[PDB]
Amino acid sequence: RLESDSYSPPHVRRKQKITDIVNKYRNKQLEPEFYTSLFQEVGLKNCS
Amino acid sequence: ARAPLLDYIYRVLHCCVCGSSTYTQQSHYILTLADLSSTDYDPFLPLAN
Repeated sequence: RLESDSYSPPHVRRKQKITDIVNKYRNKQLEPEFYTSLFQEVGLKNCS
Repeated sequence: ARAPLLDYIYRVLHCCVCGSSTYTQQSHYILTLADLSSTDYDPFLPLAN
């Protein structure tokens, strides 16, 4: 594993995956638009 | 879209905590006095100083 040049520790892989998830799935909202998200109920998105 | 009342409340609170200026979207970001007008409510009734 140490000899190869295309290898990184698994936590680096997890960090890169997390960064990719953040980039591809973050929500573009302002500060006032985010507080009101907490109060709104969840779980009925596919039902209502 | 018709934003809920709590949305406008938090917008106004954010404007208070940060500053009156630097927010000139003037469309829906801040609720204005003229928006309150309805059939039986005139927000500009005459008053005597």
